[PDB]
Parts: sequence; C-alpha cells; structure tokens
Amino acid sequence: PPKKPKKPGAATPEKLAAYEKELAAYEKELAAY
Repeated sequence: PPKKPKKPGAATPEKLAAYEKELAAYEKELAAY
C-alpha cells in the first residue's frame, strides 16, 4: 500500500506544495491500488 505523506509541522510554502503533491500522489496511487 502507498505511504501516507507526513504533515510538515512553521512549515514553508515549499513543504505545503510538496505535501499537496504527495497527497495527490497518494490519492492517485490509492485509487490505482
């Protein structure tokens, strides 16, 4: 199963963008799975 991205806990926009992209990737792979 695809891993759940960690919440960056303060956090910079980059980490939010990464968290969002990783979350989207999680949803994509979770649906694919």
